Amino acid sequence: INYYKDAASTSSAGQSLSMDPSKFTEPVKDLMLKGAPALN
Amino acid sequence: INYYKDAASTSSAGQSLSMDPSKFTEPVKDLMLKGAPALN
Amino acid sequence: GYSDRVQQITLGNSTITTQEAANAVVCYAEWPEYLPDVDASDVNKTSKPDTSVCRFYTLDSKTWTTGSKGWCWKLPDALKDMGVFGQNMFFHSLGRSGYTVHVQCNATKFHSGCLLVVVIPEHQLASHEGGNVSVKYTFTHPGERGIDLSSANEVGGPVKDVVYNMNGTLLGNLLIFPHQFINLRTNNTATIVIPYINSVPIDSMTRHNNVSLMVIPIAPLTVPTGATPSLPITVTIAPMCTEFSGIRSKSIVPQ
Amino acid sequence: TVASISSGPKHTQKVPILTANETGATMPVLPSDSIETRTTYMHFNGSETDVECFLGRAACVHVTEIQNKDATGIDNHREAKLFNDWKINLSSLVQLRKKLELFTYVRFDSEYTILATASQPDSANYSSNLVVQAMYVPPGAPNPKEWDDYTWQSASNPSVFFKVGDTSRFSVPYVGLASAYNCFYDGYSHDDAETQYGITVLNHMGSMAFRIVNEHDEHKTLVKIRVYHRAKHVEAWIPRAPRALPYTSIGRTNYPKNTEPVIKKRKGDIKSY
Amino acid sequence: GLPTTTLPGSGQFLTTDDRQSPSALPNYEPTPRIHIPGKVHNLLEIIQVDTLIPMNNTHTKDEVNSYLIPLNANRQNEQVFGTNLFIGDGVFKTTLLGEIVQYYTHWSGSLRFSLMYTGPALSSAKLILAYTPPGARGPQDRREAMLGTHVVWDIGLQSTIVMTIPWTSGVQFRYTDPDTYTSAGFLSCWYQTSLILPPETTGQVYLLSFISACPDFKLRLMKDTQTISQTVALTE
Amino acid sequence: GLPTTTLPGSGQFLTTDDRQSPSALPNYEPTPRIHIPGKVHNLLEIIQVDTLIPMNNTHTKDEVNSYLIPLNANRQNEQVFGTNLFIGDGVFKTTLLGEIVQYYTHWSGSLRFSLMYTGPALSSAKLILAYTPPGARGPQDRREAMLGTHVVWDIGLQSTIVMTIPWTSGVQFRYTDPDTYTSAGFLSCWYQTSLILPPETTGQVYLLSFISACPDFKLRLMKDTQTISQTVALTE
Amino acid sequence: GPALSSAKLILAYTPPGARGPQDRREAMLGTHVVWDIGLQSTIVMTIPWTSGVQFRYTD
Ligand SMILES: Cc1cc(CCCOc2c(Cl)cc(C3=NCCO3)cc2Cl)on1
Repeated sequence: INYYKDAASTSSAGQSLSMDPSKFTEPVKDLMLKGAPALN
Repeated sequence: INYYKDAASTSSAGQSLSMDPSKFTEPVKDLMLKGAPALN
Repeated sequence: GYSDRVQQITLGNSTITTQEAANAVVCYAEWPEYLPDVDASDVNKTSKPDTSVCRFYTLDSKTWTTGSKGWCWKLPDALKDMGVFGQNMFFHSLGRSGYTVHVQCNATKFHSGCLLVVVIPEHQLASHEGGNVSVKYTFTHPGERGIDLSSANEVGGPVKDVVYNMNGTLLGNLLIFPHQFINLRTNNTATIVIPYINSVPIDSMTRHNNVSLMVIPIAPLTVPTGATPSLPITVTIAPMCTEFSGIRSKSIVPQ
Repeated sequence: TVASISSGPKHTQKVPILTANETGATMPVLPSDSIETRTTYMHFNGSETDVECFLGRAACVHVTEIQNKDATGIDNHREAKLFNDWKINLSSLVQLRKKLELFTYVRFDSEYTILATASQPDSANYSSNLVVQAMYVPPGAPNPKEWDDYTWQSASNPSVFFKVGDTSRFSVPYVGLASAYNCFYDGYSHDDAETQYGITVLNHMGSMAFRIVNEHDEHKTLVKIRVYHRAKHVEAWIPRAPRALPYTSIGRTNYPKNTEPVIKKRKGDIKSY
Repeated sequence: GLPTTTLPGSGQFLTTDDRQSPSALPNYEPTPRIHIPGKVHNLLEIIQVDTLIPMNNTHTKDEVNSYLIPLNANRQNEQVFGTNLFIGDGVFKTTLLGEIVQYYTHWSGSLRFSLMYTGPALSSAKLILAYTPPGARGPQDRREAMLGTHVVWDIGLQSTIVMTIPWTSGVQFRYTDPDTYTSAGFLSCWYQTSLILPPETTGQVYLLSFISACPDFKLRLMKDTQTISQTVALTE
Repeated sequence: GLPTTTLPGSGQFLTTDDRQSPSALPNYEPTPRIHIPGKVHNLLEIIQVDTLIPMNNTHTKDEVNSYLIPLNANRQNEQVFGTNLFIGDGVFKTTLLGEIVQYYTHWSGSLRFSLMYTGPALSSAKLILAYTPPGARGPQDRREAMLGTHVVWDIGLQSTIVMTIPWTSGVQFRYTDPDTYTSAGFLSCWYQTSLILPPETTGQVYLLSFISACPDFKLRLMKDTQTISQTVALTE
Repeated sequence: GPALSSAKLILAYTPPGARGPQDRREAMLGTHVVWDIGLQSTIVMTIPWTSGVQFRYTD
């Protein structure tokens, strides 16, 4: 129950439960498959 | 939920969301169209 | 017979071929794109010179020697004088751009050495004076020359200490930024595609640089016996999806 | 969810453990690519590492102090701490600072808690009960010159009145100019040759001003204000390397000269355990 | 008895909170409303009405004359007036727009700047108005001025010209109190050809100038105005 | 009036509680969000990116050189480096992994340790990396080392080798600050055959080493880092 | 050159209207190809037809 009118006044947000490290761990242009050779 | 009986005791009103500047910006008797000459 | 290894990038009226690549990085897995209306604020129609600004400019070459500490360029600064890209830059109030960066360094199968090529969004430098000394404008706008981390402290300039990234963080952790290594034994180029990254939809190109490109020797250069002890490093960079807006009189900037 | 699958002997032409780090990727290698594993489940979600959780607890961001005393003959209230201010900023204290600077841009609503306690360091008959008044002077607003000015009227300025010893709490929407707060800014206000450098030029959101409503009693009373800040509704972009050297200034990245080696030297060889 | 816990902030008085209260006058009946022309709902409604700018600020005590921008016959190439666009300060500051902007911390949007000509009907003139977006200096000559937002105004039967300063900005809000990073540009005006008076006529002619906000406009984060203060409470 | 009772804890301020509060700025409209590449949601997303380990810690002031593990041509049977696995201390401590682990009290999971070789292309080498699970001493010779988790690495075209320290543990969580009961083992590396340089070449070659966490990893019970402190508040 | 050597050259075409370039900076602003000497021994640069008039004289 929100007792207040504005959105800033609500409690903390709830877990992204998004999670996708590939923008950080695999930003390569041509896709690399694990097990296939790195450099062909 | 109002806890009180009288109307003065309720919280602030809620946004007019009315908004019509023409009584102030265009109080002319004969309607002016933008693009048409001001004085004919 | 496609290898990760050979590549061709054609952009505008200029083409680059590498026969010894190590894939390419696209920052944060996003490719440069123009500014959508839903994200727009300034009401001005923007100018998109296209092929006259989105081509490859090769900056002047550096020389890696056994004593090198590393070099640093800022964008869009490094290009402030390249062809029509630069003119547009000084002439509009606002502009926006992504880039393809291609760093080149070839040697032979007897050399060793490994450079880190990294792009740091919003690289705010530190004053070597400490306290709250600022880093004057000119010092953070070296132009095509870039900053040479093995040059001496100057007054009003930034600190040039490598194991601290010019800001109080350790060299070792620069790997959290989009980056690629050039290991003479593997690699001969590094290519990074940079999407436009800012907290505003379009900004000024002269009062704010939005990425520093940094090339840092990490495993020292080691040449074969009686080889000349140095290799040149060349940086070629191409603006991509550039847009300029708010045209007028032509900025005058310090120094 | 499985944390590890079962995997047995391998004799392949398909080697997942050989890679080329020069590419910039961190290939997702697992225990089961190089030893024989058994199934195990995760039993865990990663709840407490969510950025909302990481930045979402109150941190002390500021300690100031004001006193209640006879202002008779004081030529400069501000200077007598008849009332103080704090040109708002979250770079003051470094505990919460390091956490925030793990990211480049950050966007969130703030919840402030303000604790005020009183001290009576010299002989008093009693402890008086004072009421504090915290008013946020938005930039371009009449700055309190005195302690009972016309400014304190704050007829358009959000202000809160609470008792010393007690706490005040509220929340503020994200009042950033841009789409997010710039944790770092490699630019200037304008193309000048002497203009400052950093964010200290970007983060100019006025200041908060405190004062004691009560007049003065016979003794003097020191009131010390602690402001706590909790981020709610957090959004963070572009991770960066953590801060290694100590901080010297609000808003610049500068570290102190002749600082000490931050990497612990081995007591022994590279070979040492 | 239901168990409760009180949180931090209990008992505080926040001048901006909005809650219910007991009525001191239970059951009282207010006077009926009758109709009155002119109801205002938003301050955004009124900042779109234009008001005069004391552009000619050069006097030494407030006078009707600082509303008049003078024009000289037969000058060529030269500059009529110049001003920066810090709407919360300087010429703008006493105008209704300036005066309201000052109740808020941030503004964004387009401005409408118009000039009404008052010279004899048998005279003629062509002026250029130029808006210079942030980043360059106030133009120093028309050549410089004409390369940015501009309108050649031809003085005719239609007495006023409405120039718009379109919102040109990186950051989507600017501060109303003058700030650098956040600065908006300059506005200048020059002779395009020149003012020409008919025979039997002489002297200076004046332009009146107005400012109002486009429907585009946004103002946010209310605060107190530097435009009013006091030293003791008033009495009757 | 509804009857209530207040419980123990009323009026306390717990920095970790999460409740509603009145907004000081009623009705204010925040700036629109625009798109920015790079959004982070979990610290678990970032500790999977590998970063360099200053393994060569033997210097006396921080230098680029403590990231370089040297290799000697023609040595046989010998040991390249050794370290315990207290990820919250020692070599690991300044790495991004080490640096984040320090914000939490407990960790569990697999680690990924990789080595990238930088020697001339015409050289060759075979190294063995060994993980020794808790309970035995740091191995003293390869024979001892090779009886635990190990990988023979053959230096080739493929420049890096990724060793995983699989989670070997009785207790399902270990403390990030070094603790005995909770200790994780040792990591050592030895020549399997030996480094061989081509003609016309000489000296030391170096390995770079990285550390990142497997997707396996769990961190819990947040706390304050020993990695940052201060003596007076900073100012502008 | 020997197979164990390496080199990177830039070839530049300068369309009519400017002088023969005097340094690479000047050269690199017109049609150009960075050539990386590798296994593939030849590089084919095209001088695309850049012209106002649709024919040029051979003399
Ligand atoms: C980063 C960052 C975040 C902030 C906060 C902005 C200022 O927020 C406040 C507002 Cl809008 C109001 C009040 C306030 N109103 C009544 C009492 O306090 C206090 C603060 Cl800190 O500044 N830098």
